[PDB]
Amino acid sequence: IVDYRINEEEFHKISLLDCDFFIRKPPDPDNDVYDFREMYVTPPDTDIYAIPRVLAPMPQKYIRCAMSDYGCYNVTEPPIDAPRDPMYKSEREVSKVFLTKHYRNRRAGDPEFALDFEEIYVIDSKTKSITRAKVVVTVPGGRNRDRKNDLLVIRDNGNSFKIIPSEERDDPTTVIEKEEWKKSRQDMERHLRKLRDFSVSNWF
Amino acid sequence: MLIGLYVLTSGNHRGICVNRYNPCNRKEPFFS
Amino acid sequence: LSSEYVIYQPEQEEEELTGYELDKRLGRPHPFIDPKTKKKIEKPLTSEELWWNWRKPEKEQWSRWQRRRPDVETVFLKAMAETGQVKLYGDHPTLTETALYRAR
Amino acid sequence: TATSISLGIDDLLTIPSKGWLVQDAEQQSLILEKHHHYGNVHAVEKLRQSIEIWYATSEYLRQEMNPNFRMTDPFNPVHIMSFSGARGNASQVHQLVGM
Amino acid sequence: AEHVRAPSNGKIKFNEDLVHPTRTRHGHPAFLCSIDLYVTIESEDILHNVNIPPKSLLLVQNDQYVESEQVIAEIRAGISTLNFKEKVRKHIYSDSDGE
Amino acid sequence: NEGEEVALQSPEAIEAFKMLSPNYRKKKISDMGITEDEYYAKQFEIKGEIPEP
Repeated sequence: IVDYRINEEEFHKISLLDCDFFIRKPPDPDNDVYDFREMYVTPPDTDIYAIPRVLAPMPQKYIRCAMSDYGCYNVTEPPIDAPRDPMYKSEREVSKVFLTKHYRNRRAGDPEFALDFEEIYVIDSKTKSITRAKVVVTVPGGRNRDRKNDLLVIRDNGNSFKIIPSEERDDPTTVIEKEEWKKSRQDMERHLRKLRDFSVSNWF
Repeated sequence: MLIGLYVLTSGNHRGICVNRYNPCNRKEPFFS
Repeated sequence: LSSEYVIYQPEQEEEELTGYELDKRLGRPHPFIDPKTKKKIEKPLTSEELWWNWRKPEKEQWSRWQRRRPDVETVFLKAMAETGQVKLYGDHPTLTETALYRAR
Repeated sequence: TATSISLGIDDLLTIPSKGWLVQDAEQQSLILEKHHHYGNVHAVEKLRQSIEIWYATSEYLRQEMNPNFRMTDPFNPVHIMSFSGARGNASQVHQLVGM
Repeated sequence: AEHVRAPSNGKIKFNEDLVHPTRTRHGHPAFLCSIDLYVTIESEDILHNVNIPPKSLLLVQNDQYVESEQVIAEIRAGISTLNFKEKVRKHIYSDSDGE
Repeated sequence: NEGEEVALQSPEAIEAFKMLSPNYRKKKISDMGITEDEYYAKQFEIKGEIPEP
């Protein structure tokens, strides 16, 4: 606990499921400049500030980043105790926030604008920690690869980051069918294992 | 009517039933 | 020069050229148990050492369930085992294969 | 009316392990009868063993009935009628496709 | 009274010194279990560990080979006083004449 | 004599439980030193009081 109440007007307020993250914002025309020198984490809608867990080397200079949100929608069924009581309740339930630095700190309105997928900072509400993501560049070109053709694939609950070309992508139907087929194969093998003839058998 | 509703909302073959091989080596209709 | 976080793997040369793993990945006809990884288990207790409750009868008794119940699944598996559409472990379809066919 | 669900003879699917279970149960019953004739066990033990083993076999068959339908033939008409709630029960379907 | 069944075909390996010998109600010999034990079903590719600490009946022996879904043990954890307990009597009838 | 589904504590009951296995009988035969033909005849032995010749 810092024990002093900061002025949240000069900070970036990022809301999470169980936490609120504050990052100092330098004066800028477009609110996309972040200062990672001063940062605080608070309980949900609480004015008791604290120091977050810095688990990775944080940038010590002003950088222009793009915020994103990661989570799952919780569509519940609230009890109906009134005539016009709502039939459903939908919540975004953000879990991880991704900060993607702009290439060369360029503005969004510039003629050449690209996102630097090599410097990703994630924020976790469960662990109350901010760390730097580990990406696996696989696009040919090394460090001279053009940033106008890049695709960042995020899987495994925000733990796997890969940079692949834009043309080499899979449609949503493909990945959905892949995961469904994998789960179905695993469950079918689990079900058929208990049969006394599973040993002398063949999956066709 | 319960049988009809169950047939309507049952679903579709999702895993090994819909495809013989893994789609890794490799839904379609879009309606507005 | 490269940082700990920024990994570089330009050459993707990881291929499961082994037949069993390739068929398991691509969903091709392959045995459920890898024949290479099969381990010969040691000899268990003989019929004499087991108790009388678990001791099998010396002469094979008669039962109405000694034969295998005929089914459409077995006939269709025998029909499609020919012409090379599917491959079965042996010459006669087993119950696990009949269930898999009932599914697919 | 459009789908026209129906039930047939081959549509009553038994679990793929009924034969093995019934065979081992009757084998144990015959072994126990032979040993009862020898004098190793008395009448009440034979009665308890038979009742318990057959009740356990029937209960295991009824327990494995539903997962078999869900995994192997999810769109089975009997399974649809039982799971939807239209007509039937687990006990009643056990009489049809089990024991 | 839940019945533990073998997950797959294989040999049973356990330490017989911890279990106490006893006689089951079915006239069969078994090992009484009173402490949490670990038994291993040794199969071609995998090992399985399933057992429950409280008073149970082990109807198998060490190094014995068992097939899938056979009754390895009987948990028998459910035990309580029965107010409806009845002293039912059964008679044994002679099957041959003599002295 | 002891009961049903109770841990056997009598020495003769545990002895018979171990004797239910053929290997234990073979081990006991080897320990006693008698032959198999002698062990077969030991079963057919008159027990109780034996009259004087």
